[PDB]
Amino acid sequence: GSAVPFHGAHQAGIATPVQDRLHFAAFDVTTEDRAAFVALLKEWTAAARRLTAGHAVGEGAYGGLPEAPPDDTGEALGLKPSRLTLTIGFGPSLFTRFGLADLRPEALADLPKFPGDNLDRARSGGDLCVQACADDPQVAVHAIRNLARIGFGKVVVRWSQLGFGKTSSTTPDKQTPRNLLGFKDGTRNIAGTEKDRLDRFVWAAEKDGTPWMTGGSYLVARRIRMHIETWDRASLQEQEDVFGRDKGEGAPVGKAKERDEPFLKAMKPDAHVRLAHPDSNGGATLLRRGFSYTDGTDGLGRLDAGLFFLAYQRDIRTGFVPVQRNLATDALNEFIQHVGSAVFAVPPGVRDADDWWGSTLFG
Amino acid sequence: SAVPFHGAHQAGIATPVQDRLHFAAFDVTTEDRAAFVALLKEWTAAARRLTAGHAVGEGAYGGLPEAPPDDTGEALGLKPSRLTLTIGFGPSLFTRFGLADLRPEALADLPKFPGDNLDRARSGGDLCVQACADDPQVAVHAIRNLARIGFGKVVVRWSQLGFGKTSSTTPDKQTPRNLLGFKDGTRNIAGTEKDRLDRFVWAAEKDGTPWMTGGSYLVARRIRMHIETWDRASLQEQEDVFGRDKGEGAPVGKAKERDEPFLKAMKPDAHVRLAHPDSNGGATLLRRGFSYTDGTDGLGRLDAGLFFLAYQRDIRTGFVPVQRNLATDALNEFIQHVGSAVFAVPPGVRDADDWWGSTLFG
Ligand code: HEM
Ligand code: HEM
Repeated sequence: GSAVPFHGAHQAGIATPVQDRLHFAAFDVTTEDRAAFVALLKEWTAAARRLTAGHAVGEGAYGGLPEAPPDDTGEALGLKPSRLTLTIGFGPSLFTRFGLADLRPEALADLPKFPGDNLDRARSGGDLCVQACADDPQVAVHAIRNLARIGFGKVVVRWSQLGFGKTSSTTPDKQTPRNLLGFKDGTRNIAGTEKDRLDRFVWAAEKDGTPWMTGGSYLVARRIRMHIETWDRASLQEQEDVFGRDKGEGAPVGKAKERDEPFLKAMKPDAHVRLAHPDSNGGATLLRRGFSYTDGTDGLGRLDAGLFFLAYQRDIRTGFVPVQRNLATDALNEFIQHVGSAVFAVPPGVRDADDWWGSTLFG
Repeated sequence: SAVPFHGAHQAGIATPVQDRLHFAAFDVTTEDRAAFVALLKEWTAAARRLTAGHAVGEGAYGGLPEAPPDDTGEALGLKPSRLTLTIGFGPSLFTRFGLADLRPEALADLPKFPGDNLDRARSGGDLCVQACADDPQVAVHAIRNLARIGFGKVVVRWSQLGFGKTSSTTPDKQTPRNLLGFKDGTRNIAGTEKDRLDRFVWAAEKDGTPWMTGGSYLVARRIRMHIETWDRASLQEQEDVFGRDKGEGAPVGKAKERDEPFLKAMKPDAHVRLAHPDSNGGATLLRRGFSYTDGTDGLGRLDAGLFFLAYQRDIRTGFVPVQRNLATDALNEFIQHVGSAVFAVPPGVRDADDWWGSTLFG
């Protein structure tokens, strides 16, 4: 239930070990006052420092003036930090505001349209995002609820997503979690200890073209519905052939152990792993950081479930875009549908107690 | 680690409250009584496996390559996680299989309550399965696999994910808070309270329905919270709504959470004053609910609330009087009941040969 340090060269919640739970919110900005938006960023940063240490925001959750609404809504009283991280990103639509147009990063690329997509516009996009991850869902929900509340009048929640369980790993020494298709997801990712690979594939560098984003990263989010009925009547072999790994151990086809290296020519040519692997994509590599979701039933007698896919990369054009384009013939396509999308530029870290989210962008 | 599946009573009622919930209501599609009994047996066999952390059937892998796996595999590598699976039978079930005359009188339909705004699509159901565990993926895997075993005979009508505390980092003794920020569960019925369970929770044979002896009756209410309105209320306003203070959760005028309330010190329409047994002719409930958050609604606001569950020996003498007494509750400003269902939760699976519903079906 320990704390993850909030300050750094980088924002936490990226290279950080992946926590069990997610509460992801996309916000739209409803103020045209740049000073008022800067004030909100600083208030949010102050709140995030309290939240990530397990403390109540502002003057607390009780013991103020009886006639005042409490500054903190109280539902995380008595809980631990629970490895809460709070990661902010700026969507491309933000840059149309506050005189920011010339500061939109080129690496913050709008995605192309992909075959098969049915994107819900209402649950897509956003001027900004906050990714809350924690081992306790109440802790994550408290954090989002309180940031939204602080932002009342200046931002609104466009759309949100709860992730009930992780489907990703930045810690290859630890058990790889399974997605709702029953396969381990995150075996060949990027570990938080692999500083060279993080610098190569995840962190923006000044020389890339956008100084304010040095030490930041770029995020793609995709809400991916799973066709659970269709998958569950597939044979074991068909399932394994879809991925290129066996189900129980998660080893590449033909191999004994999960972490043995793929031999891609032994996989079907439309196997997900074969198509996704960096060696199939000119070296393109991602830090995947997604979670499973369920959002009731579909009105047709079935559970509604999926995977909320999150990828961090140094440049959207060299990371998600080439990989996803290469999945055009993926065997997995028969079992999924992308139904939500958004991109964000995730700024560098909050250096110390005097810094604030977005300071390098806004000055 | 694991909670025994077998007993005089189903687990998941009196047994310790786990951190997470996946509750599903099912509608029955078969008209064939024998086919439904066969499903109850297959479900019981699966539940035995699930509650011990094992995959259903022949497993999640290693079978014949050309066969779909019996278990969908998303709980491989996880723990039993104190999973309990509790089945219940809705009033609508009894219109099937010739059962009309074995519907319990204690399984009463709820009246319309003031301020109800019930979504019929997220209300009712022929059956329910309450999956409670500390790991939400364990719960969801159970429901998903039961639904898959059932497909052809039952469908999922509605489902609800929920959460309480996270017990790895939160003391078990500690009362959880709801999303209004108040402690919720201080004055309840405990699993240790064997006599209170017999008085207020378990159906007795003498009550009129022999098949239900050792069972209980369940009321589910999906209760939306008006978070943004609540969060604009003053601290005094919030405490006045409940009759307890927010930080300690002590009754007004008292020092400690567990100090017994003086009801007359609370406002007349305070929640605790209206809900207390002394205000309801002694009517007492076993509350077993969970918070939810589904998302954002369409207007920027938080789709959050309380999935309220109450167990009782008779709906007519438990939930109905208490909820009736909340007609004037100060809390009503901040909540709305948007879903509802009732179930008759049969007695326990006695041993390895028994099956869910055996006392009803014979
Ligand atoms: C519901 C959707 C998806 C499911 C169920 C899924 C499942 C999996 C599984 C089971 C693995 C193998 C274990 C591992 O992580 O190494 C894997 C690998 C991977 N996936 Fe996905 N995936 C999905 C979507 C995507 C998307 C949208 C992308 C990128 C656009 C992606 C990129 C990758 C990458 C890069 C690998 C590692 C390949 C390698 O280097 O060995 N996945 N996926
Ligand atoms: C969102 C809806 C609700 C919230 C936020 C809420 C909150 C609470 C809180 C904070 C308490 C005090 C602590 C405790 O003893 O548990 C309480 C007590 C109680 N509530 Fe509620 N509750 C809600 C709905 C209901 C409903 C629908 C009923 C029953 C029909 C109910 C029955 C009770 C009872 C019987 C008590 C204990 C009273 C006593 O014996 O002292 N509640 N509730």
